Amino acid sequence: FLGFLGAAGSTMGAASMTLTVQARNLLSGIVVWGIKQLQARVLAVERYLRDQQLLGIWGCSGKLICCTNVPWNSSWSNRNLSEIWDNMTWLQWDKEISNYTQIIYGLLEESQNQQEKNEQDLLALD
Amino acid sequence: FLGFLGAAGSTMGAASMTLTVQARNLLSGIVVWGIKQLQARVLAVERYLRDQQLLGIWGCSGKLICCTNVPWNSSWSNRNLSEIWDNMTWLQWDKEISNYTQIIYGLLEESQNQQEKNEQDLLALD
Amino acid sequence: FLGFLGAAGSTMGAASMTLTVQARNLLSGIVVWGIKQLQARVLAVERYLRDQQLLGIWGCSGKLICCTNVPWNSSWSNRNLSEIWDNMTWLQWDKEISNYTQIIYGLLEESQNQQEKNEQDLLALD
Amino acid sequence: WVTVYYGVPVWKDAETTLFCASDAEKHNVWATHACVPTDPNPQEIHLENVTEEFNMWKNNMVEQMHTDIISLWDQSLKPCVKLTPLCVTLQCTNVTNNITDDMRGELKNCSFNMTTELRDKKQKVYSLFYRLDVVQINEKEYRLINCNTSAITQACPKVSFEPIPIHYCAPAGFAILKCKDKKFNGTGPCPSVSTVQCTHGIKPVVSTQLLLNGSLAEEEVMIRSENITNNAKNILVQFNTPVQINCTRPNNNTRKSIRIGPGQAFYATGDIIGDIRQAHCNVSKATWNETLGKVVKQLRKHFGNNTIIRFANSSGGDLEVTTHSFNCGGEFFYCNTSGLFNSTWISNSITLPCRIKQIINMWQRIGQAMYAPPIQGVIRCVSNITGLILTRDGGSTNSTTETFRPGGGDMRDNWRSELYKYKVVKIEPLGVAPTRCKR
Amino acid sequence: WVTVYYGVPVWKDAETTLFCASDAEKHNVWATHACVPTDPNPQEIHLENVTEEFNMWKNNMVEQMHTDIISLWDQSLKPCVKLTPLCVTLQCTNVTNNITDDMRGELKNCSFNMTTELRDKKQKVYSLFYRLDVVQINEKEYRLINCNTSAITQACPKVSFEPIPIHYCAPAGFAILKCKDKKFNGTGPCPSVSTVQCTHGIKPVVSTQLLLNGSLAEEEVMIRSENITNNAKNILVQFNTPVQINCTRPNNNTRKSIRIGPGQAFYATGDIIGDIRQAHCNVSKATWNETLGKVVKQLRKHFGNNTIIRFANSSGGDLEVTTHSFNCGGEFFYCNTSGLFNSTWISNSITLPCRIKQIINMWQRIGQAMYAPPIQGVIRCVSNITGLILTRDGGSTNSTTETFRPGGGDMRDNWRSELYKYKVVKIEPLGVAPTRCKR
Amino acid sequence: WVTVYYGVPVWKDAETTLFCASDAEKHNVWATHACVPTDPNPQEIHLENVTEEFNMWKNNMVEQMHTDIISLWDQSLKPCVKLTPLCVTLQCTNVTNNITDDMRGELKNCSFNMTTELRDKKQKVYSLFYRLDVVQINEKEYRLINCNTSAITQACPKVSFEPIPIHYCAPAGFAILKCKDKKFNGTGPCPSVSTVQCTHGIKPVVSTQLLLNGSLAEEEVMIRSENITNNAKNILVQFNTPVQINCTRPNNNTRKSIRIGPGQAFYATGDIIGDIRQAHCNVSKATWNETLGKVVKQLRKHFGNNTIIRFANSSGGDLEVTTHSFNCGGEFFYCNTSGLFNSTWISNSITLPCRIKQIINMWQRIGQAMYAPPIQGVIRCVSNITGLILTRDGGSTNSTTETFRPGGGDMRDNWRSELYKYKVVKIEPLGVAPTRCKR
Amino acid sequence: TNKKECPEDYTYNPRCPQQYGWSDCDCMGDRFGGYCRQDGCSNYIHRST
Amino acid sequence: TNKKECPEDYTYNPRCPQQYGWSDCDCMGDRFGGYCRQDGCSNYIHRST
Amino acid sequence: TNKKECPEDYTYNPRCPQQYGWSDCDCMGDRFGGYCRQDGCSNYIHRST
Ligand SMILES: *[C@@H]1O[C@H](CO)[C@@H](O[C@@H]2O[C@H](CO)[C@@H](O[C@@H]3O[C@H](CO[C@H]4O[C@H](CO)[C@@H](O)[C@H](O)[C@@H]4O)[C@@H](O)[C@H](O)[C@@H]3O)[C@H](O)[C@H]2NC(C)=O)[C@H](O)[C@H]1NC(C)=O
Ligand SMILES: *[C@@H]1O[C@H](CO)[C@@H](O[C@@H]2O[C@H](CO)[C@@H](O[C@@H]3O[C@H](CO[C@H]4O[C@H](CO)[C@@H](O)[C@H](O)[C@@H]4O)[C@@H](O)[C@H](O)[C@@H]3O)[C@H](O)[C@H]2NC(C)=O)[C@H](O)[C@H]1NC(C)=O
Ligand SMILES: *[C@@H]1O[C@H](CO)[C@@H](O[C@@H]2O[C@H](CO)[C@@H](O[C@@H]3O[C@H](CO[C@H]4O[C@H](CO)[C@@H](O)[C@H](O)[C@@H]4O)[C@@H](O)[C@H](O)[C@@H]3O)[C@H](O)[C@H]2NC(C)=O)[C@H](O)[C@H]1NC(C)=O
Ligand SMILES: *[C@@H]1O[C@H](CO)[C@@H](O[C@@H]2O[C@H](CO)[C@@H](O)[C@H](O)[C@H]2NC(C)=O)[C@H](O)[C@H]1NC(C)=O
Ligand SMILES: *[C@@H]1O[C@H](CO)[C@@H](O[C@@H]2O[C@H](CO)[C@@H](O)[C@H](O)[C@H]2NC(C)=O)[C@H](O)[C@H]1NC(C)=O
Repeated sequence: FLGFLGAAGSTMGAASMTLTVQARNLLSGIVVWGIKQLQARVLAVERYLRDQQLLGIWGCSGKLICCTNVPWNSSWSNRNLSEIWDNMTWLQWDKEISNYTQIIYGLLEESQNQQEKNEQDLLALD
Repeated sequence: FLGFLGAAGSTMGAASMTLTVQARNLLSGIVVWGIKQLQARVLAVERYLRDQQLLGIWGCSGKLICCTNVPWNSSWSNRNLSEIWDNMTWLQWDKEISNYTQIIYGLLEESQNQQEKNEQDLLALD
Repeated sequence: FLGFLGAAGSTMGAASMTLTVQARNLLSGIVVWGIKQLQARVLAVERYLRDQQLLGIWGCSGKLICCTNVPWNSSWSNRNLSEIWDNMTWLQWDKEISNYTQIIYGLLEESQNQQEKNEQDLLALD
Repeated sequence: WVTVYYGVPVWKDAETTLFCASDAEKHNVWATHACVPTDPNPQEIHLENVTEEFNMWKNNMVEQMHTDIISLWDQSLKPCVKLTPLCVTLQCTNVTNNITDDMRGELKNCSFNMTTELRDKKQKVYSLFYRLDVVQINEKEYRLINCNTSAITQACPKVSFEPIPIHYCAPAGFAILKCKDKKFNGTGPCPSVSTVQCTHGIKPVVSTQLLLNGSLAEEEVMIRSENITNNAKNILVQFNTPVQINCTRPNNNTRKSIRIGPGQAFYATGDIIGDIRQAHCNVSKATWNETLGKVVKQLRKHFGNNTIIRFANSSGGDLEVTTHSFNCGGEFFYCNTSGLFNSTWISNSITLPCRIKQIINMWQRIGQAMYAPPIQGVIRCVSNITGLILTRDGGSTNSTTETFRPGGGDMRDNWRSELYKYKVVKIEPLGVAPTRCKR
Repeated sequence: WVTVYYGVPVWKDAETTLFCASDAEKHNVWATHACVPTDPNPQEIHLENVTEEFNMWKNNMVEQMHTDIISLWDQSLKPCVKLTPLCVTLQCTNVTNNITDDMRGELKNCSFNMTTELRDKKQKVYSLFYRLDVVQINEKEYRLINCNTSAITQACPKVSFEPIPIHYCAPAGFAILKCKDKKFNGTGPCPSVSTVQCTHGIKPVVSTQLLLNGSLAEEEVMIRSENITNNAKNILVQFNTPVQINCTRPNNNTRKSIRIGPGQAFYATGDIIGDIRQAHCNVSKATWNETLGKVVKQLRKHFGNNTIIRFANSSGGDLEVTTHSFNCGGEFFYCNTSGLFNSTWISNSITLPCRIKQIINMWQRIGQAMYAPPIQGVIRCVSNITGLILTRDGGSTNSTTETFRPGGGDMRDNWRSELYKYKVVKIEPLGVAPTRCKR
Repeated sequence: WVTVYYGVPVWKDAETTLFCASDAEKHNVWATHACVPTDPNPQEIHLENVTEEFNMWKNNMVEQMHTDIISLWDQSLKPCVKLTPLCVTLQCTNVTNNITDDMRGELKNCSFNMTTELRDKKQKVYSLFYRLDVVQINEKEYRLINCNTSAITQACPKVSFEPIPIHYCAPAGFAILKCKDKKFNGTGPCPSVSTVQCTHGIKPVVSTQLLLNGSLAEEEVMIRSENITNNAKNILVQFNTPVQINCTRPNNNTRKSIRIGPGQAFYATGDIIGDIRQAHCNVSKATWNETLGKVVKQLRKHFGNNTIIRFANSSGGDLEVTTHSFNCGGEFFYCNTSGLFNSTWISNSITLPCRIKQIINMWQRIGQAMYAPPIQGVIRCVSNITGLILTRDGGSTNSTTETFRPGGGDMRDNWRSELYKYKVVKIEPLGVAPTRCKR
Repeated sequence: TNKKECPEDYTYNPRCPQQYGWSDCDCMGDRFGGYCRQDGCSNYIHRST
Repeated sequence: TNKKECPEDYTYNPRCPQQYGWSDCDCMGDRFGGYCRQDGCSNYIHRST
Repeated sequence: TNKKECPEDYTYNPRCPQQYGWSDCDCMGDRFGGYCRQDGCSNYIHRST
């Protein structure tokens, strides 16, 4: 309907939250002269898989949107949720928070690790 | 035991529902002269991954059988469940319902998108 | 922190259970002269995917640790849990139980197949 | 309600690239260093309560077989020495004295002005040739017959063309289905389905007229064609019994090398020890007698139940298709099969003379003539005919008598004669079905 | 709280390898057997409420275009016959009698001592040549002019250089963005964003001075350069109107082959039927008149609003860049464009003579000279100029008058003239945002 | 109960293909345009409380090293000019006048009848050669010595053989383990485990007898062999100290090119400026003195604690292994090391003359002789011996004295001398363990 | 109007009539793989232009 | 100290002054792709050593 | 019965005794990489047929 990047101009609250993110942006993600052709296929595969492994380690596989139990750090960006979601888009958003990406990835991993650990303790004592 | 396509003649209710589908049909799915050899490996990878991404978008990853909340449309095929499952097989079945495949895939995607959306609203209000 | 195999000497109870297994051992798993370069990429992809498919068939995708309902067979190795987990490591452990790997994989598959079957019966009767 | 299922044992017709495999060295041109090991064990699974539709005339496995063979053939000459320096005027006479009449005029004794590794002096050399590779220049003076068409390369005497069987194997997601049926004749459904990872091994034997070293029919001679009334199509006849042929190259040859250049040498026929005899094949006569009768009965069943059938030898034309062609020991043989096709079957030992050539344009390509070096000693070959390539004369409505002739030319048909047992399909494991269950 | 989102329509600038595609044979050198089919339908999606920044001078699509073209060009000669045996002393005189003055001294009639497939005797042959490919040896005796620099290979007369358009396509995870803007001049943001799977097709036409067979500007002539004050940079001028040129090779040629060796033959110019005429191009005069004026108005807007502009012909130097170069029918033309650049625009039919060559060192490489075989008959070519490559004279501060000359040399600029519409980006679908939701 | 775990830091011995990397141009034959960048930072992780078993004699990293080097060597000549036209009879005499006795008979001054780009006339040229590449034809008349064995190709004077270090890197799922142990001698467990993504860089230096430009032992000279009592195996001796050698090619050469053909030229030795001197190497005498003593003490520890050890020079045979061989500046040197192995150690400056060759059959293959073009000026080389390749005489039970000689021949051992520090393993992250937990 | 087209299962092969002196042999049966045979000979599809 | 370096957008091309007899033409504009032109000529960057 | 086999770590190399005139040198040590040396010489494994 909107097309692969069609939702880009609709601000985050509509740009991805309409599941346009799944319908095309994600669906298309993995959709001797000719050496280049194998290289392209392989690299596309690798990128797809890296995204999935990250979702996997964070406990977010099988989801378009995945909430965690990690609080947002306003130190990375302090804005109201209504402006963040309704007037700003994803490209603009990344421009503002790109520098905190690695911090959050580390936090996400540790949280998931602790969550699983706690479940493991609960089973042991069940 | 039965072999990769061994269950094909057992009608759907036994042909796949015995988990023969997992045991072999799925397990085997991803199991300068030699250029062909890379091409074959790459293509096998791509097919495997396309299936997984579709299951992913439908909320059916990690399942052999996945029920959704989409009603069956009898307009695509009107038969009793007992004949569908016990006397007819999967190949015969596809011959009858192949033309509705795309309709259902679209419906599955939209339903999953709405289901996730509803969960997101529930968390926001929790 | 500890590095890719950094936790290897910490005995199983710390070697993997600290989620060192995820942080690096797993994270790194998928991280005409130059033919070798494609071969290497492809093979790495295949190994990664085989592991994921096995976790998938066992109902353990999206987990670092996955408990099942299959009892341990002491016939494969009879030790107390405290020694198994606190003084022995994973390499030593595999040396002791490698011969039972295939037995357990078959058991895991059948159990998952039955578990899903039971859920399918419950939905039918719901 | 809709339920999604994965791992469904369902498939569609498909075309993909298959793997070659052998033997679950640098010798042997047919990919023995290139193919992978075969699976050590058969993985055949019979499928009950299923049927499948096959069409050997629409198969693609044969295109790969064709492609692979031509490619391997070409690769085998890539590192080999070119014979460009050899096409010179030949000063040439007949081989004589020891010829036992039959071979008169067949062998030539020619002199050459050849290069040496030092690029200045030439050497005077001579060698022997079959007349079929030599032509008169001025209507004495002779030339290599293929000189004025295209480049000639010497095969490296490291390898041969031994037809080591190759198994074809499916990539993951693919499977090969086979009929275990006996009545199936190449098209339509067969009530027999069995799935394998790989085909059995097929020997890449290249021949005309008589299909050699292949599989046999189990119960009846099977006759297959794309269109039974189309005289522009060939006929594949699969025997249910072997017919043995004992062939020979009855000349004790001596080979010599001539240095041509810095790392190059030409392998020349030196001479013949003892006398000179014509090459030939000995076909069991009694077997041919019965075999033909069986073929005729089956032909009659398709057409001509109340008519009679005659066999005749080949038409005039290119040697490559007017005679029987085979390779053995690496040598190239041309045999006169007219002695096999000189009869009428109305219901109610055979010696075939042969010829030998050294310049072979296999697959009819330009710049790819191959020179077959001499083989020393004497060659014996034993094999069975497993089938025939036949054509039927048109130009007549007089149904009283049908006329058949041996054929061959397009190699695809020889491969088809083995490959027909198999079909390639692709598995499509993901799909849906109605249920009474909802998430 | 942190929420993780996947499938976000966000991207970064990126460099990757693109796929070539055409036509949603073994003919045509420009990958027609190698590229994949194009998508049968445009997939263009306009994106609302977005802007994007482009810089055609920093693009990498052009490097691939360059790389691909050079590679394809080289591949086309790999299987072709080398002309090494041809560089011999030529015994040579002038072509005469039928020359209509203009061509005097242009054609040579030379004799050779050539090889034959038999490596002993030689044949006495002769053929015709353009003087531009022939040089005197001793200051009669002539040689192929490129003999003393590098190897020459004959193009196989199976293929030509017809500029069949190629579409470039993104791999999954990539997309190509395009401006639909009219004011955009190659750099900076444009308020127009549209995403495609593939670019439109671009014809790989190789030329100097005049850009042929390309796209046109829609509203205004667009003039683009990397640096408007840098006289070391070229200028790309994109016309909003075509200028038609009718070119001819007015000589009814006869071609003959000379057998050289075992599978090799040289294609020689035999002779000319009828008289001999100079090659030329007919440019619409009226169109050029108006076209130039439009170009000047736009140049004035960038600089020189109150100054005047003159055009002058090229500087002394290598023919390849001092004249207009093009290929048509497979033939290589060199045309004198001075008749197009001999004026001053102060505000307030044209016949171009041409020359022909047979030895082309395309891309200036050693051991890659290509011999263009003769084409029989008479050649007509019709095409439109879609733009110009201009340079501006430096060495002066007298702003009263600016001087421009036709340029060309680095082919990258011709490709840039079409590719500038596009940018390649990589999609990065995984990211986070603050929410009020927690697991 | 069974619990499934993923990401377990466990591994098995494995064989895979490693990546080559360098320098986290078209110059340098050893893959500098082909290998990827190294990681900019060491990723070494020490593993505590673990041990591992190594066996340098069963390693596969060395096979890849071998394979890669031979392949790169061959690739470097693929685009280069063949010297086929050069093997002609040489009319040849001795170089004289300026020879300082030692070089008498070593240099030849030969005349040739060479081709020109015009394929008709020849040029009379002459050049200088080392006698080792020239042989008398008729027992004056000379030929290139390798002419009668195989083809010779000129190395392109664009590249050299400078041994730029290459790092080997694991693919994902693999890791390389290293010992940091000091007592480990190539086999068995070492109580030291450290894991890396990549090995350190190894310089692909090719030599015999003396191992040059390698790593040093830290505490003791280490002596390693597969079997200490097997006299059919070599011995690798790793010094804990360098021994410097100053080598020279003391001849101020002038090189000239001779045009051979259309894009081909031969690089010929022109002449020598000043007088003519023999090539040689200056070995520190004092260092050798002490170094040998250390080697002997360690040999004694393995065997011979109460016996004495003598060193002797090499056996008769092929120059390639009877002398010390190295390359420097691209030049090929053969040095007489007998001055280093002429002593007995009973406990209780050195000048080596050298020879030079231009035709090198590296790796002993047919059709791969390489011609090393002259290098102008004078060459100086400075490097350290890091180890030895020794063999031990058999044929005696008289334990009183053992005899050792310098060896070398199979290049695998030189690579092993560096690679031994590493092992390749494959990670198997998925497995199970007993728990008290159930789903 | 029409063209001198060969019937299905035959292609055009000028070599055969020239090499052999065969009448009414413009086209050659595809069944012989490009090789020339008298019984593989055919003329063009019999239709006027 | 300095070197005889060409100005940006020009490279060194000894062929041009030799082939053509052009004065003050050591460097050639990159804009011409390696081909020689009088207006593409330049001397070296004007600085002493 | 037996064959003229070389001992382990030696292979057969007819070049060496011919090129050098070496007695009792049929086999050559593998340790020398195919190159010929007097101390690398060996005869065949000493067993009768
Ligand atoms: C149908 O199947 C038959 C069953 O295998 C095939 O028969 C085999 O055919 C080969 C000849 O093509 C027979 O002869 C073999 O020849 C090799 C000789 O090569 C080696 O020695 C020479 C000596 O100079 C050397 O130059 C070569 O490089 C090799 O080193 C012998 O080594 C073998 O022992 C054997 O003699 C086989 O005997 C024969 N098999 C049987 C069971 O008779 C038959 O050819 C197939 N049909 C066709 C058309 O190929
Ligand atoms: C700009 O676009 C124009 C539009 O297409 C291009 O014009 C086309 O240019 C070609 C010539 O380059 C014209 O002529 C064609 O020539 C082929 C001849 O080749 C075949 O026959 C010869 C005979 O011996 C044989 O040797 C060859 O192998 C081929 O078998 C003809 O078959 C065509 O019918 C045609 O005559 C086109 O006519 C012309 N198109 C138009 C619409 O006029 C123009 O060339 C482009 N600009 C540039 C610089 O290429
Ligand atoms: C052990 O490690 C040593 C440390 O690097 C190695 O020493 C280096 O060896 C090279 C010679 O092989 C020395 O000389 C260099 O030579 C190049 C010359 O090439 C360029 O110029 C010529 C002129 O005609 C041209 O033809 C070429 O294409 C190149 O353009 C010089 O440019 C360098 O400045 C240098 O002179 C190094 O000096 C030397 N290094 C040191 C620190 O002395 C040693 O060779 C290694 N051992 C072995 C056996 O290789
Ligand atoms: C195939 O059969 C035809 C006819 O049976 C043979 O034709 C003979 O060819 C020779 C060649 O010189 C002629 O002398 C004969 O007169 C021909 N026969 C007739 C009846 O005309 C043909 O040679 C046969 N081919 C083979 C291999 O036997
Ligand atoms: C290696 O040692 C042997 C013996 O020490 C040397 O043999 C000498 O070879 C020359 C060659 O003409 C003979 O004249 C001598 O008589 C030989 N010596 C003996 C004792 O027979 C051999 O040359 C040495 N190799 C080197 C490089 O020194």
